Amino acid sequence: PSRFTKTRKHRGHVSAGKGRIGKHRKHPGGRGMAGGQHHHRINMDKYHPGYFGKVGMRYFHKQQAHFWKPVLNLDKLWTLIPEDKRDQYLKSASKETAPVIDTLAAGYGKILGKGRIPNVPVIVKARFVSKLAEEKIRAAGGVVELIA
Amino acid sequence: VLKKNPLKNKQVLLRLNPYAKVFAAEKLGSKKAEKTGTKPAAVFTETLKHD
Amino acid sequence: QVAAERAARKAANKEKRAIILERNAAYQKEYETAERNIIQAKRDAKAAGSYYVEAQHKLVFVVRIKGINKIPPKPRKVLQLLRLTRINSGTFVKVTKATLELLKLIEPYVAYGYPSYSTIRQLVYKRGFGKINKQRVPLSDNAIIEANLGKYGILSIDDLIHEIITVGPHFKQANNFLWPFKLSNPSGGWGVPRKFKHFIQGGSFGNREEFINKLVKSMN
Amino acid sequence: GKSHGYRSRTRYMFQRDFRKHGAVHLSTYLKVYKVGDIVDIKANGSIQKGMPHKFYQGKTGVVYNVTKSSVGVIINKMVGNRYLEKRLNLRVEHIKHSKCRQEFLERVKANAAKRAEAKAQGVAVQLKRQPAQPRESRIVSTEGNVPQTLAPVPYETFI
Amino acid sequence: AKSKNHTAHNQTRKAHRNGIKKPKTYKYPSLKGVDPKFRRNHKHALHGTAKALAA
Amino acid sequence: AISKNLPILKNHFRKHWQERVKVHFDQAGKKVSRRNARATRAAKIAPRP
Amino acid sequence: GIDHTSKQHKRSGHRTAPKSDNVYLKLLVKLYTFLARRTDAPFNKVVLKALFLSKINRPPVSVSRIARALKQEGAANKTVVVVGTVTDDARIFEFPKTTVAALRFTAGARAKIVKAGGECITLDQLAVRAPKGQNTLILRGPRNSREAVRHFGMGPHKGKAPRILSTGRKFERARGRRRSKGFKV
RNA sequence: GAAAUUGUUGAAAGGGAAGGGCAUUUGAUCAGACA
RNA sequence: GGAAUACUGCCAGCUGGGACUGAGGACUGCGACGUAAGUCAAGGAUGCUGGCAUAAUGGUUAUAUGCCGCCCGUCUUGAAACACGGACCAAGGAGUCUAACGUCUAUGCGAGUGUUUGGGUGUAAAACCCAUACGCGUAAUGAAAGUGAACGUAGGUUGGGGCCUCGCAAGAGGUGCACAAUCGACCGAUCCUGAUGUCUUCGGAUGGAUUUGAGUAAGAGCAUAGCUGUUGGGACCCGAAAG
RNA sequence: AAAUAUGUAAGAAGUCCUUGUUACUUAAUUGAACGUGGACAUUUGAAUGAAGAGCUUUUAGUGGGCCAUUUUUGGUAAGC
RNA sequence: GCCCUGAAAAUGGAUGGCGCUCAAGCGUGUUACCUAUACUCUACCGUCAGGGUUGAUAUGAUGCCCUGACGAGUAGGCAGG
Ligand SMILES: [Cl-]
Ligand SMILES: [Cl-]
Ligand SMILES: [Cl-]
Ligand SMILES: [Cl-]
Ligand SMILES: [Mg+2]
Ligand SMILES: [Mg+2]
Ligand SMILES: [Mg+2]
Ligand SMILES: [Mg+2]
Ligand SMILES: [Mg+2]
Ligand SMILES: [Mg+2]
Ligand SMILES: [Mg+2]
Ligand SMILES: [Mg+2]
Ligand SMILES: [Mg+2]
Ligand SMILES: [Mg+2]
Ligand SMILES: [Mg+2]
Ligand SMILES: [Mg+2]
Ligand SMILES: [Mg+2]
Ligand SMILES: [Mg+2]
Ligand SMILES: [Mg+2]
Ligand SMILES: [Mg+2]
Ligand SMILES: [Mg+2]
Ligand SMILES: [Mg+2]
Ligand SMILES: [Mg+2]
Ligand SMILES: [Mg+2]
Ligand SMILES: [Mg+2]
Ligand SMILES: [Mg+2]
Repeated sequence: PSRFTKTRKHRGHVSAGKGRIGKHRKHPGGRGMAGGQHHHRINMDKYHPGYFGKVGMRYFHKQQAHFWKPVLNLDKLWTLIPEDKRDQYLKSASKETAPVIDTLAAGYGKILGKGRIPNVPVIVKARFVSKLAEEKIRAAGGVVELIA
Repeated sequence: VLKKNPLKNKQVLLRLNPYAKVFAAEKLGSKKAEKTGTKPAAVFTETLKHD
Repeated sequence: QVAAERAARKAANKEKRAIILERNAAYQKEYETAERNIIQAKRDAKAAGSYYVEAQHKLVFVVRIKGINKIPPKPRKVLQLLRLTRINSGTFVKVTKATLELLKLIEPYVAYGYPSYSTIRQLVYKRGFGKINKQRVPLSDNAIIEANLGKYGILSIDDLIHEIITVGPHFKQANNFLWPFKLSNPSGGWGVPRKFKHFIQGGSFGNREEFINKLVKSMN
Repeated sequence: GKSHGYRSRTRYMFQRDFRKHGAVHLSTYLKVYKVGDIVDIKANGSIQKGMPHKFYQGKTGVVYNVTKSSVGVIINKMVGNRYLEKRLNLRVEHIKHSKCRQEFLERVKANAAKRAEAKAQGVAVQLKRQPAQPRESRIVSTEGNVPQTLAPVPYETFI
Repeated sequence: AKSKNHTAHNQTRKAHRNGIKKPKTYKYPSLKGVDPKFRRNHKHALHGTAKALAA
Repeated sequence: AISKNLPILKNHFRKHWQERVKVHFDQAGKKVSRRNARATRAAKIAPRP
Repeated sequence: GIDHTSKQHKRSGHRTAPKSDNVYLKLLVKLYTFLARRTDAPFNKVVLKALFLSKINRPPVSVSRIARALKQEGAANKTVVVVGTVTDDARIFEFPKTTVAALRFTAGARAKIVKAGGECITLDQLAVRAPKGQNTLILRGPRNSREAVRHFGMGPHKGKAPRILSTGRKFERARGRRRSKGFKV
């Protein structure tokens, strides 16, 4: 609101907080990003290194949909199973009754292995998987089924 | 609530320093000194009056 | 609890006053014997044709006589370290090599000398305040002294005076407990037309030795 | 224009002492420096390698690294309103052991010996240094030492 | 129109308002710039003594 | 016009943008119109879905 | 005239009251103001100051962090005290049977603690049980993990994140970040 | 039916400006307790 | 030879005159004088008496007297200036709103968060209700192909609030979150090493390197609101010679 | 070869005794670095002081100066 | 040493003025006395700091109360109105 601003407090003080010597002029120093290499170089070299120049190779007509691949770590693998069914699967760790998890149906592309899963067999279906993620899954008695 | 100066307010002078009663009663502020009779040596007097 | 605890408290107060009474009597004879011994020592040396050289003074009292404007940084720091932050403030200083050099740096801003027993007693009685929990508390009772300096064996205002004039093992604690003294201008004036010369040259600053007693008493 | 080269204004600072030119005596190379030692910096003009900059002349630091013919020294440098840590690679010709603590280590050894010695006899071992104290009272005799009177002398030219 | 060129007036007073900070000392200073051959062996020395106390 | 540690901004307002500002004050009004149009079309056309 | 050695009329710089206008929070402050004055227990003073802290200074404490603290030797039967929010953590599969006192519990955090047989209590209930803070563990969340911290102290050779909107190949990876383009930082 | 500005009446001061601050005399005028 | 006095210093020695002040508002403290009961100058004034009760005191106002007082605003090292604006009065008259953001703070929920593009509904631009997506966050690192975060109680050492045990206390021991310094481990890049196997050129195990990253190491964010600051906009208000 | 200014030190992150690790180093358990365990408390290592110390984020104005003592350059000198 | 010569500028003119001659001048010494928004003590206002007090049946725990210290200010910042 206007009644809480410092403009109200500056009423009657001549300079309105802008100073008598320097004053409040229109555009001292240029507009926008002017003088980035001449009189604003120091503020660009620090706080913004890498601004000037080009590095990589171009890519004409890039479609982001080609690079869609959300990642899911093993420490959150069991969150895909609904809570009302997690408890019975944890206590009944056995073959011929391993739960099947469709990571693609949950909106994930690749399975990464970061955390630790319980020693319970599980059938994991995914498009991609890291080397470490598969090893931990098989160490618990599970298997990875590649899908498309 | 009000600082009262001892050595002018006698009651405050007695609150602190209970020995103040004994000091006044025996006139220890005017104690006479024992009389001695030592005399300076001749070398001291001659040096003092020497030019 | 209407008469049992109160009677015990009164009995304890009686014991405390008896201890103070005996200590003050012992202090009185200690001062008297020392003064007479020094006087007799001078007479004995003169009688034997020798000269008795008195021991150098171990205590000084420093009074700031200059305002707070236009002070060079090094002397300004020394005055702050001696707790002399305003004109006519005074503190006691123990005399060593490390403190004599401090006084030399602040000569044109202070007047100091060798205080006597009478000057010390009057300063503490009239303008003695204690620093308790970062506050300036008047020394109107012996209990507040004992509650803050009792661990050093000081439990009365006379014990505090004794620790000052005779520079004891706990001089640093006893002296720092005392708030810097707030004195006024001398009642009969400074005795000189211009203060800011040395005492030798007819001014006011520097070391005036025993003459500090006359100056302080007029300012007290 | 002005000149601010690396060895600017070092005309007298890096000179050899009088009648002390030539080769370096071998005791400089036989000394042993360890990490944590306190050393002081004084450049030698005849050794142009591993030479400190003129600012660090007369400064004292602590060794942090040891190499083949050089050591690493840490120096606190005041820049603006704060001190910054500086690390120097100096050949051994430009440094020597600082004696600012060799006389302090002996006091540490003396304190322990005095503390243990008085442990069996007396409390208050009194192992703190004290500043010079005012002189005590004394008696001066005039036997064979009668005071001699002096007076100011009149003015003379004797030129 | 000529102007002032240089002066250090008032600069020390500005430095003493909050500055002149004595550098803080940490136990275990960083080993940056120490001889790499020493650091390789000291790493192995630290690893070995870890097993001695752990076992 | 560059100072302090701030992100680089790319606000595209160097044309006569104020002449082409569209504020949807009629959001509630258009919802009423659409509901009226659906109601009148359903009655008009047929018992068709 | 006085030659001041320090600035005059300087405020302490510490919060003496909550900034918020929550009526129930002020009631907790009133309760622990009384306790801190008349119990000489260091626990009460710590809790009272923690109630004044702002949101960034009271990070959430997850149940996994609570479980790890209870694995300390001799701390299995202590009451975990969090002056702030306790969040849920699904990365852990086993939870003990402790007692947790906190300002707020998320729906997931409360369910997990109750499922394991524990109880969730408020800070005023804790005062009745432990007026002097007997058998209490105070847990605080991480402050430097906040996303705003990684931009503090930006500068050459500092290794801090830059304040930038779009991240990619063409955004601040040129001259100043590699030796092939001028110089590297 | 305000101000600048103006007339009449009444009071006051005025030896090359007028106006102001602190204090009191003089003139005019006025509230508060009569418990 | 025996005194006095001067000078200087001390007294918890006595005593006369004058001025300013009376803060506090049951009791509580420390003392003093007393055989006691009590009293007191002892943690801040009471006692007695007179005149008047109204313009008498006092307030306001005009005037007189003593002393003092240069014209404001502005730029400036420096303004009463022989520097600039201002003859007078009334009304009007200058940091605003918007898009995208930094820090901080309050609120809701929280590994999630955001109902309002739209649909339902309605006492009809309000309020109330809702699906699917999408944005940001939950993974980084390389120019890229690509690969992708536990040797271990998610490590060791030092300092750490609080808690636990002993103890009258002081202290000692145990556990130590946040945070600080440091040594390691893990993931990507770079430079090396090149096993079992081979569409004999593929494959890249294992072990390293004063190299490098806006990383991991029991998540903190998303949304709304406010002061201050930033940029584009007429952009605090008025002003060019031009094109 | 001064005077004035100027670097460092005056302890627990200290000292001492015993003996563990390593791919470094040594003719060599020689040394180096980092540790296990033991012994010495605050007259625990000079003085004085310390409106407590340490730390972080963010942003205003300013970036025409001038004068005095002392040191000092150009200039006959200057309110240069 | 003091005094004098050396010693000439333009409106009328300034030890601040009057005036002052064993000074009311110059050098030096000893006392008394005068007065700053400075110093000392007290009251009141505000600010900051450290503390006391939730017990109902009487009202503000942002309340009430105890203790100590402090107070100049352009550009500028913040707070209460
Ligand atoms: Cl304001
Ligand atoms: Cl001055
Ligand atoms: Cl200057
Ligand atoms: Cl890559
Ligand atoms: Mg202003
Ligand atoms: Mg202006
Ligand atoms: Mg150029
Ligand atoms: Mg007088
Ligand atoms: Mg004078
Ligand atoms: Mg060369
Ligand atoms: Mg300039
Ligand atoms: Mg009309
Ligand atoms: Mg009119
Ligand atoms: Mg009157
Ligand atoms: Mg005048
Ligand atoms: Mg000018
Ligand atoms: Mg002006
Ligand atoms: Mg102009
Ligand atoms: Mg004009
Ligand atoms: Mg108007
Ligand atoms: Mg125009
Ligand atoms: Mg053109
Ligand atoms: Mg300018
Ligand atoms: Mg004379
Ligand atoms: Mg005054
Ligand atoms: Mg002020």
